[PDB]
Formats: sequence, structure tokens, C-alpha cells
Amino acid sequence: DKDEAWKQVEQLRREGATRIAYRSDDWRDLKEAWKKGADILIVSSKADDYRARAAAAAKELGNVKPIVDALLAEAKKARDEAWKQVEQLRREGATEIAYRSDDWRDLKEAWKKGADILIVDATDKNEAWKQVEQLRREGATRIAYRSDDWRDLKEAWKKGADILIVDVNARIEKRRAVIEAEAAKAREEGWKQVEQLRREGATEIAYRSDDWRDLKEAWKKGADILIVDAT
Repeated sequence: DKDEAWKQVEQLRREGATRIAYRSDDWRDLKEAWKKGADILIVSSKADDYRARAAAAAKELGNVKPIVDALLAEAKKARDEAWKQVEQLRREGATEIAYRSDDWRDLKEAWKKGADILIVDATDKNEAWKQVEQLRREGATRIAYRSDDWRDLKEAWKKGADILIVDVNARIEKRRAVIEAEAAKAREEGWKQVEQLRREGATEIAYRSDDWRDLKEAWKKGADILIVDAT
């Protein structure tokens, strides 16, 4: 939980890591990691999930109106809460707020609320690349993209994305001793993505994990941002 994840930020700062990231939904939890040494504070909301599930519910048979409104109402409350966390962290002194979403207009509003790093996390590659281009034309400077393939991050790099997040903790969770063996096979993959991105010349490479030794090793391979993710 909290005190177990905060120990990861303290260790990276202990070992001389100058770019540490932390992901949470509570601004108080993010502020504490900010004092532990994390410079990028990532706010995440369940709003994309509620929108995805409201969209799936609309394609079912029968009366869908009361259920769709209930899901979209929760999405509004989830995003209006995340925007509050961005303001509160800005109110506290946090300089590098990040926000992840699959809707670029939610990213644009978070950018006006105080977020500096915009994380596009659209599953469709051509849908994400369009969201980058749309954010670029609005004047957004720091666009981040998340993928488990380095070639997707290089293509996103050439579209305007400055931060390239290597995330492989989504395929291991889907495939699932033994369970720890498959986790290691994914970490060996994620470390290779960072290596080739450094070879290709990627300037700002990030890496998602929850263990400081995994972020340390990805830091050895060439990761510039060590993201600590509690969820």
C-alpha cells in the first residue's frame, strides 16, 4: 500500500535517481511521495473505465438508459475528482503534474487545471497518434505515450510525444514460482524495449514498475524516468 510504495521512492532517491515518478489517485498520497523525492506526480482516474463500460452497456439489448446514465455519472464524478487532485497538488507546490487519459479533451482540461505532462493511453495505435497530433495543435508541449513495443514509442516520438513510457505490466497481468517466472519474462522484455529506444536515440524514456530494483535495472538499461506505480 502507501508506506510500501513510498519506500520505493525513498530508495531511488537514496541511490541517486534524479527523475522519479509516482502514480496515485489521492493527492495526499501523491504529495507524500513528492516529499520523498518523486518529481513527476501522475494522477489517474477511473473515468475512462466508466466511459468504456457505459459504451459497452449501450450495445446490449433491452432498456439501457438507467444503466448508461449511472455509468456516465460516475465517470463525471471520477474525472471531476482527478481535476481537483491536479489543482490541489499545484496548490501545494508540485511542479510536474501528469494526467493519463484516452480522451484528449480530458487531457486538454487537465492541462488547463495544472498538469504539465499529458499521457495518452489509447489502446488503438492510430487513435492514440491522432490524439497526440490533436494535443500538439492545442499547444501542449510535454506529451507522453505508453506502450510495450519500442517501435510504437518511436513512431509516437516522431508524432510529437516527448516521454516514451515502456509499460509491460499489462501483458503479464493478462496472461495470469510459475507466477513469478512469468513476471520475470515480462521484465526481461520491458528492459529490452528501453535498450533499443536508447539505441534508436529516444531522449526521455520512462519505465513502469512497483519494485525499486526493477526501476534501477531499467535505469541501467537506459530509462530516464523511473515510474513507481502502486496500483
